[PDB]
Amino acid sequence: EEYLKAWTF
Amino acid sequence: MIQRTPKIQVYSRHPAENGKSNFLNCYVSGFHPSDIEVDLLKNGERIEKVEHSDLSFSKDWSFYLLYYTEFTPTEKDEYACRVNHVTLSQPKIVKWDRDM
Amino acid sequence: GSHSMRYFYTAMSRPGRGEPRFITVGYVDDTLFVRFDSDATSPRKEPRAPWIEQEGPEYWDRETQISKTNTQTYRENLRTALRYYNQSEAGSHIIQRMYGCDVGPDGRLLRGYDQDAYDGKDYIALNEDLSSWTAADTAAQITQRKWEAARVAEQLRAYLEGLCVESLRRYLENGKETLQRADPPKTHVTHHPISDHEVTLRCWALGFYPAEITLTWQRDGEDQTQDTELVETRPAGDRTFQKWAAVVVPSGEEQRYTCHVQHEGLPKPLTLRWEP
Repeated sequence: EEYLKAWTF
Repeated sequence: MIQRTPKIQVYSRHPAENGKSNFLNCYVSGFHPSDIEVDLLKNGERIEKVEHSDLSFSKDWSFYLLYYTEFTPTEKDEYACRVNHVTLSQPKIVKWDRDM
Repeated sequence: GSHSMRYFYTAMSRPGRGEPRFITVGYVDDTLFVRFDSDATSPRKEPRAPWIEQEGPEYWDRETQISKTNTQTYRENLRTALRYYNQSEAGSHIIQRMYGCDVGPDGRLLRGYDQDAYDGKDYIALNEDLSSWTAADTAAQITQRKWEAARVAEQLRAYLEGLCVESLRRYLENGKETLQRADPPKTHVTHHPISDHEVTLRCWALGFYPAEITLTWQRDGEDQTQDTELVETRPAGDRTFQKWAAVVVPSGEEQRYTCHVQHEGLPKPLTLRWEP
């Protein structure tokens, strides 16, 4: 299972 | 920017045995960028409908793919992988050799 | 055994040819279990292992959403990366991410990961402490500052020690017939005369899982690192892996050489010779 969020650079 | 040239291996899933059905594999690895053209050849000619693994990469970020097709090896039928990538000025041909 | 779960993202821009392709693949050890491709007919997270098919419709919906949202995220990242490096919008570029967790035999977090690369080069990495970052350059420090401001490591840390290990524990139990079975290599030494004066001894290992393996040649009990040709471990296509090590030896001297194999599926390491 992946994590909900990713954040931009 | 920086580019890495594919490593190439042609081999069978199982030890080769004439008249015995098998899989011909071409494993390309260590390459960057990801775009690559790989053909499996039978007596010089492109085998149709070859399948491939999903794009992944190693810890050094270099990509790798497996291309594969069903085959029945024989005494005289020659087999090869043909590979092109931005790093290569010409397509690279690598012959299948049952001892490699 | 010890185990790992990894997600691998590749985002590849292709000016003139549509929006950047986004691919995700998930692994437990050397077994792919899930995939996503933005270039698919109706892109979604797809099962690639029988033990994941188990998970219900909500799993598949929630995971697909994550991947559709991350497609947009990594497309922004690529645009931003252009600016940070003062690059033209005509060239094609690649962002990769790896992230996941290792667990020990009792299934406790051994360590977590979160790493990005730009064009095959290190960009930013979460450090092993799960609290701080390493930026490879001044471009990547802008991201670090943004991520520090937004308390990103804290969020990754909750994930890595929480859901990352919980799900891998569940995957391992469901897929235990394969994920927790090590298959030992099938080994043999072949003999190929080169000339009157020289022969190749080739030490094979076939049919092994997981991919990790050590294959070495010794001459009179001394390691032959410089004198061995060692191929990269390659997949067979049936979950298993292959490898060989080769030595060129003088004629008549084949019995001074021994092949040594170490693999998880082997209770003790092996020693093989050319057996004519």
